[PDB]
Amino acid sequence: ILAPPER
Amino acid sequence: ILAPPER
Amino acid sequence: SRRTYTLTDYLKSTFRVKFYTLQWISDHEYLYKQENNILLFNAEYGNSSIFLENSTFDELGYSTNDYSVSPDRQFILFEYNYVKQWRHSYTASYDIYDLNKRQLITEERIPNNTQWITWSPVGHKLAYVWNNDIYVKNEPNLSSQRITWTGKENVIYNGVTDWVYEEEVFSAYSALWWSPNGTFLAYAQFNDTEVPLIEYSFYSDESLQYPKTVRIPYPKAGAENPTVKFFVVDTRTLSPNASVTSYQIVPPASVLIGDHYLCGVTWVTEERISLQWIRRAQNYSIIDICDYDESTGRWISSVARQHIEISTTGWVGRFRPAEPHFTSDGNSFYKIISNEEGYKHICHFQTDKSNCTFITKGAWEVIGIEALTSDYLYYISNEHKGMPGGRNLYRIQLNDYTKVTCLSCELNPERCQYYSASFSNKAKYYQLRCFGPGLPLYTLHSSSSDKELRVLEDNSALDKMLQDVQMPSKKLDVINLHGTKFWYQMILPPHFDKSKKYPLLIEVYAGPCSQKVDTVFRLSWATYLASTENIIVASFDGRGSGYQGDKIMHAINRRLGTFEVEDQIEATRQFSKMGFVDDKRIAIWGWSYGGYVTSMVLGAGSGVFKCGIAVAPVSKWEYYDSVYTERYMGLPTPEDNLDYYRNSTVMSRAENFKQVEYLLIHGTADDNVHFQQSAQLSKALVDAGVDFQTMWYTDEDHGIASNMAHQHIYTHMSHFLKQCFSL
Amino acid sequence: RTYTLTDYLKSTFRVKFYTLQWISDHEYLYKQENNILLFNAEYGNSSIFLENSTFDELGYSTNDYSVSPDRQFILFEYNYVKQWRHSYTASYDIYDLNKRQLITEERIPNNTQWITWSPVGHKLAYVWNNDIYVKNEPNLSSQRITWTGKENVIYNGVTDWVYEEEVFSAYSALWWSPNGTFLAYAQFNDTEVPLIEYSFYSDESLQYPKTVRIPYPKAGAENPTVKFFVVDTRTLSPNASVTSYQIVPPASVLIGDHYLCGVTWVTEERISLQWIRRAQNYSIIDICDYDESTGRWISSVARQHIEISTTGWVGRFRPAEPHFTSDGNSFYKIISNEEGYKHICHFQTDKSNCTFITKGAWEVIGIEALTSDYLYYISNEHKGMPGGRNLYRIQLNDYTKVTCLSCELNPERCQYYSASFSNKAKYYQLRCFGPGLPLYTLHSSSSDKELRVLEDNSALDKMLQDVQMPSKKLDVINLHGTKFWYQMILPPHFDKSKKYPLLIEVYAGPCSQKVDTVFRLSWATYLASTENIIVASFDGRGSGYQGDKIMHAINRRLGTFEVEDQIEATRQFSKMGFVDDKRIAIWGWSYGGYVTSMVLGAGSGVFKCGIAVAPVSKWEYYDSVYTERYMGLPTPEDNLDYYRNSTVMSRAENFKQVEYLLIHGTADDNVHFQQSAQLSKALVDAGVDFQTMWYTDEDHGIASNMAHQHIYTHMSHFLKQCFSLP
Ligand SMILES: *[C@@H]1O[C@H](CO)[C@@H](O[C@@H]2O[C@H](CO)[C@@H](O[C@@H]3O[C@H](CO)[C@@H](O)[C@H](O[C@H]4O[C@H](CO)[C@@H](O)[C@H](O)[C@@H]4O)[C@@H]3O)[C@H](O)[C@H]2NC(C)=O)[C@H](O)[C@H]1NC(C)=O
Ligand SMILES: *[C@@H]1O[C@H](CO)[C@@H](O[C@@H]2O[C@H](CO)[C@@H](O)[C@H](O)[C@H]2NC(C)=O)[C@H](O)[C@H]1NC(C)=O
Ligand SMILES: *[C@@H]1O[C@H](CO)[C@@H](O[C@@H]2O[C@H](CO)[C@@H](O)[C@H](O)[C@H]2NC(C)=O)[C@H](O)[C@H]1NC(C)=O
Ligand SMILES: *[C@@H]1O[C@H](CO)[C@@H](O[C@@H]2O[C@H](CO)[C@@H](O)[C@H](O)[C@H]2NC(C)=O)[C@H](O)[C@H]1NC(C)=O
Ligand SMILES: *[C@@H]1O[C@H](CO)[C@@H](O[C@@H]2O[C@H](CO)[C@@H](O)[C@H](O)[C@H]2NC(C)=O)[C@H](O)[C@H]1NC(C)=O
Ligand SMILES: *[C@@H]1O[C@H](CO)[C@@H](O[C@@H]2O[C@H](CO)[C@@H](O)[C@H](O)[C@H]2NC(C)=O)[C@H](O)[C@H]1NC(C)=O
Ligand SMILES: *[C@@H]1O[C@H](CO)[C@@H](O[C@@H]2O[C@H](CO)[C@@H](O)[C@H](O)[C@H]2NC(C)=O)[C@H](O)[C@H]1NC(C)=O
Ligand SMILES: *[C@@H]1O[C@H](CO)[C@@H](O)[C@H](O)[C@H]1NC(C)=O
Ligand SMILES: *[C@@H]1O[C@H](CO)[C@@H](O)[C@H](O)[C@H]1NC(C)=O
Ligand SMILES: *[C@@H]1O[C@H](CO)[C@@H](O)[C@H](O)[C@H]1NC(C)=O
Repeated sequence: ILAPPER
Repeated sequence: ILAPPER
Repeated sequence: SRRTYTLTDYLKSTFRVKFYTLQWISDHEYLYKQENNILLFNAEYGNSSIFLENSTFDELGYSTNDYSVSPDRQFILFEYNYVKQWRHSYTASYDIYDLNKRQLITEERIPNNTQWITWSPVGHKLAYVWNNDIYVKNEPNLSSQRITWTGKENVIYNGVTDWVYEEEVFSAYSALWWSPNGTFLAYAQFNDTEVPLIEYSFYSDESLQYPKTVRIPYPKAGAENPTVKFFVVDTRTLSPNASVTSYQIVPPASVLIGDHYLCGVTWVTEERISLQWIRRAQNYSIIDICDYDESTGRWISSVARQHIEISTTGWVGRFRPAEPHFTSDGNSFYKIISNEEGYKHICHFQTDKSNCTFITKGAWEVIGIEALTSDYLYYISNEHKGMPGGRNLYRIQLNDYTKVTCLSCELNPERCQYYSASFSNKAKYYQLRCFGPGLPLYTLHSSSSDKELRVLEDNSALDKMLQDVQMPSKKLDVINLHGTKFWYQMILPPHFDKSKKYPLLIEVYAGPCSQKVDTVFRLSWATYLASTENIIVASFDGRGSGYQGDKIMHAINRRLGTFEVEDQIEATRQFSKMGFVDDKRIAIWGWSYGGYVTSMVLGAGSGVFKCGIAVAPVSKWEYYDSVYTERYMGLPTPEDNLDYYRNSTVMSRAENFKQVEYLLIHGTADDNVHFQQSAQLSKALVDAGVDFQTMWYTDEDHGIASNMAHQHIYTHMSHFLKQCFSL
Repeated sequence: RTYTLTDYLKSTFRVKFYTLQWISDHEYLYKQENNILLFNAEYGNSSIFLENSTFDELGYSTNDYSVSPDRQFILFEYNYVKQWRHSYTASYDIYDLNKRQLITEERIPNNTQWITWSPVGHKLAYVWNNDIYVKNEPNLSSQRITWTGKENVIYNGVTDWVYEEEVFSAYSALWWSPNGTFLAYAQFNDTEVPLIEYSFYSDESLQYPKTVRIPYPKAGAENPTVKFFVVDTRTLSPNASVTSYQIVPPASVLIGDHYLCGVTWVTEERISLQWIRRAQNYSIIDICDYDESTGRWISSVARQHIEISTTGWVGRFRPAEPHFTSDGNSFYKIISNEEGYKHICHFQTDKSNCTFITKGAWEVIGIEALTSDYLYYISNEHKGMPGGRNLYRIQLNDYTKVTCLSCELNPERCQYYSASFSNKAKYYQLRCFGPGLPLYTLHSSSSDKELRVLEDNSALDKMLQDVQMPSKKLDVINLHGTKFWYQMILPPHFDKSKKYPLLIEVYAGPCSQKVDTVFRLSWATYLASTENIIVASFDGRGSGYQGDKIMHAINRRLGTFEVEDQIEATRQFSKMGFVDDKRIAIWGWSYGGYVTSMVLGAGSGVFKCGIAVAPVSKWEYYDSVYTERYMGLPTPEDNLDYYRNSTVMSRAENFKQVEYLLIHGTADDNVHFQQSAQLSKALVDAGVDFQTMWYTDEDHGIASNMAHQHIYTHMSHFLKQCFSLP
């Protein structure tokens, strides 16, 4: 399950 | 401290 | 026109993307944090009255990092001493502030180390959970009447969620639902008695001499899950010397037949509730619409008010059955289900009739119902232009399914293709948040005239600094595969020359119902690797990706790590035919599912790849929680799908890892994808002769998001790529 | 062809040895292709004791064998499960060589923690689930002694983690008696000892990771409590109580916290105990004589001997062992001169003063044998090299009639010598460890002959002529007015005209010796042979066998002098004509790991990269027996300041100017993962870039066959990269 997609 | 398994 | 988007510009975020957050206290007013104070904005004309002044913050802890206005606007709450638990869980101290008297509440404060709190939807009642137990504070300057008394740490949860519900079932911490007028107080109880315990060490400060060991009731795959109980407390008989009156609404016998999950709660009316249960395989959910019996205080179900949703090809919904949206009365609701062609659309259900009638159809998928009123219904879908990577706001008429409009398609149809909205309490106004593919544009609109009203945030600030800096360019296109078209994106370098061979990076998520290819504005890590490093970073949404149809999404069922991994190897292969790609310099990198795919891609014997960072990867699906892994992979029993559980492990691909380079990044304090998975990957790599590299991030979760470690993980990752690209 | 890393990882060039087993004073035992042979030293004949292929129905296979002294039975250890440095559980049987069968009645438990025969007879004595038993006869049952055993709580007869490592140096807390009357034991109580809790992941077939718990006492924490008992194994019947007497330490040590050092058996009516204080600068020996009238092991102030050290701590690590005669009225011990030079001191059992039988500018390494006529000891007096070791023989009647029985046998091939005197010191076996190919020679104390030399490593020498091998140069540099020792594995065909890279292999721990004269096919032999990298070693302030002034220099200030004079030593090597001043590294493990990380953080600039394996980060992270012996107590009263003034995480901003490997195993019982992972956390919090590598469920040695290969291969890549070597 993904990160906190802060990209 | 304390070396690896002798040498 | 010579500076680049340097890595320091990402890790330090020297280019801010301003936002505009607002919360509707009514149907035409909202609040906003302007320059540290709270203004009672109006939506009609824009005239803004001051709600709470700034510098009013003092002597209330070190800070104040959240606020919650009582719906009657008589009172307001201050959330300070924030303490992150898991993803949505957190403890904090709370204060209540008189708005008319303009004082602070001193008698009967809110206990230190609170877990959750909420006002009633109307009035200023107060339900909260402290030490796994529900309390009620009907008025703020009064004492609370304790409700539950069974709360035990890592055993009983009353009003909140254990780890697995917070993560894979609820996507929040709270297990409370006040009724419309606040009569009833619905809530859930969770008994993690027999749930096994993941154990990982935690090191804390330099000061501490003996590391804490953290224990979490984490139900891994095919192991004993927790138990669920749902209650409806009647807050009318709550006196000090009177019993806590309550009823237990239960799943019907079709779900009660075995293990189950409570995956959703919807209050309909003050005397009607909508509960949504689902079996442990998750290919069967049902809804139990329950009416309050005034004589007996029951919540009686009925076969007629029970609607079933199954999936003969995989799981129900996206990550759970879609929640239902009831009319103001309650004799019908609109819910997003899949049709016969395998496309998630809105179906209209008579509350007391079986069959539903579809009200949207097409080769597109409906994202979500955003608001519903008697005349019109508001939803969001990627139908416009036919591209699944976009989002636009739609309005359909109830009586006439033909008349359907788009509120957001041709507004700024170049700057604005990814849209999200939050309506007023009665859908008289709406904020249209425009996310990409240009600079974001937060625009307030009126339901009646569909006009600009006022622009809330245009991000003119970012434009100025960002025209003196060379920036990349997304290329969303498509390639044909398996007789179908799947999307791809490439964040190309500035001044792109289609003759120079360029090094490749493959940013991968490739999860069930995933989207890497989107029209969203994101100053990303790749935005550096393109602007300052001249690396094309791509993204592909193959078999497994969602919002493209159940036939595509439900292609990985009972075979995780197969089709999505091979589909990402084929898609890179088709990029190494274009003359602008240095096929002898192709990379791959992944976080969470990405790390899995990245590692399974590196260990497939491809030849397409040469290096590969894997951050926080899953190495074996039995090592991950039950809800997620059983929604797709099934059960690890030899009579279900263990055979595929045993060949979906990255450790089974270790021999094919010495043909590539590999960077195993993982956090020692990962409560999601534990250190276990990366660690046992190391063991089989070590035990096989594979040379690789590693980097543990001490006391960091599944995000490795502390400031000095977020910088480090991308500083240590750039070097790997650079030295693998001989850059 | 050179000596490749593969040649080292797979040990293709074997170094054969010769292991003995002295049963009488003229007979020993050997092993030949899985065959137990009995050798008669006096002549040269050899009679078999047990044939190969006899090994069967023994679980999997045998990994040790223990012929009872009476040679009637024999133990077959199998099902070996390692624990810590010397701790291991096993399953044992017994073989009646006379009856030519295996005892199947009253069998030995599985998971036996420790066993031992009696000094004479077949009186078997074992420990199982922390509890002692006595099986006087192989076909008879077990008379239980202790009933108070409890895992991680009460330890009867075996040792806990901190005793087994830094005090006793074995799993064994069982000491029989010469004639088989008294079974002395020890009881340890890690009750209030804090528990360290690291994770273990084991095989893939474990859905959830176990978490190991060890009663580990760190610096300043609560230590285990010892009680010393002695059991009259004469009154041992099923329907009778067990007789025992607790000898509590003298009141000069029982005043506070204390440790038990060693248990030496003089006569059957005379036990000799060694008790030390928590500070390890106050030791006392209590010799206790039996009393048939009372049944008590009584002691008096006449049989008490104190040994302290104002210059630092007592001895080298644990204090020196007492060597008692047969008359029992006088013993010999290695205590330190007033000049700070440890030699053999003749002590009278009832007389407080002493008389030194040896003295000089060297140091006696250890006493090896005592006969009614002579006294044998090993020393570094030969050629005045502290890095050497040779066997001597002083005479009790004349303290000026000492003779070196090994010095000049082959003074080129043999400068490192070990021993194994016979039961009655009739025949000794010498062990040539270096600097030549190891030589194993049998000797006679009387005629001083070489009799039957066993090993010469003929297999090694033949193979090593078809290979290019580096050279070892030992020499001395002058720091602070004194002459310290250094060593260099100079690469093959060394030419001073070319500028070479350096690897400062470092230990420099308390009482250390990296500058020795031993034959070691190491990692350095690869680095020098193939990759042509000069690997040096230095023994500056803090080392032993050289002078207590040198040893007790680093006392109460670890991370200072040992680190600093490593920097000056490499700078002096860099002023030599064959050292790339830009290509110098430092690599370490354990104390070499701590120093390497302090050296690299010193901003010296001499070093560019640097590997560290299981490194000490902060000293408040290690067991108190060790850390308090040198560093003291982590309290403001004792030495809090110098504890914080030495953490590696203080010297972090300087890490930005160097490369740094931080290798560590996850399941470290010793230098816990805690240290490496907290050093990392400070490095990340500074912006220092560094590489790391964890080793899954690897101990402090990282010694699983595929992880050992990995750690030297991975370090080789970091090293060649930093040295820009193809
Ligand atoms: C775990 O085990 C299962 C069971 O074996 C395994 O599933 C099998 O995977 C292989 C490899 O993907 C499949 O074989 C291929 O299937 C694909 C489509 O699924 C086809 O494209 C292949 O046919 C040819 O296609 C091209 C011709 O146009 C050629 O270029 C190409 O080289 C092929 O020759 C081929 O059939 C196989 O069908 C499945 N089996 C099942 C029952 O699905 C799975 O891969 C294993 N998982 C892991 C992670 O190892
Ligand atoms: C929580 O769940 C457990 C089982 O999942 C319930 O059953 C008890 O379990 C414990 C230990 O597993 C036993 O010692 C008890 O005897 C069990 N109960 C009975 C009646 O036998 C437990 O009752 C549940 N508790 C709550 C508050 O829901
Ligand atoms: C709902 O899911 C369950 C479990 O994933 C399915 O039952 C298993 O189906 C697989 C594949 O058909 C079989 O190999 C197993 O033997 C089944 N196990 C059991 C216990 O039934 C079930 O078929 C799914 N339901 C529907 C309607 O498709
Ligand atoms: C020590 O080892 C095993 C324990 O598994 C025992 O040996 C036999 O074990 C088999 C299981 O494969 C059993 O069928 C027999 O009962 C055992 N044989 C005998 C002769 O006992 C052995 O007994 C154990 N010894 C102990 C516990 O003292
Ligand atoms: C004390 O007497 C005997 C040992 O001297 C104990 O065991 C008995 O031993 C005889 C022969 O040695 C056996 O035949 C009996 O079966 C044993 N008796 C029992 C009760 O086990 C005896 O147990 C001891 N007495 C007590 C009270 O424990
Ligand atoms: C033996 O060691 C003890 C303990 O380290 C020494 O006593 C300590 O000396 C330090 C010197 O700074 C003081 O700070 C402590 O307060 C002392 N401890 C106590 C309990 O008094 C003692 O001096 C040493 N003895 C010798 C002869 O060196
Ligand atoms: C601990 O602190 C002491 C004093 O602050 C340091 O010792 C001094 O070190 C400098 C050079 O490093 C010498 O010039 C002084 O003579 C030393 N003073 C004494 C009293 O020894 C020591 O270096 C520090 N330990 C570290 C940095 O590890
Ligand atoms: C709020 O913002 C700052 C202080 O946070 C200061 O200008 C003043 O207190 C307020 N400004 C307003 C109300 O414009
Ligand atoms: C409620 O019952 C308690 C029982 O002790 C009693 O003390 C209390 O006075 C009651 N409440 C009121 C308002 O009388
Ligand atoms: C030690 O063992 C004794 C019995 O041998 C017991 O009384 C005591 O509670 C144990 N714990 C400590 C800390 O002494």
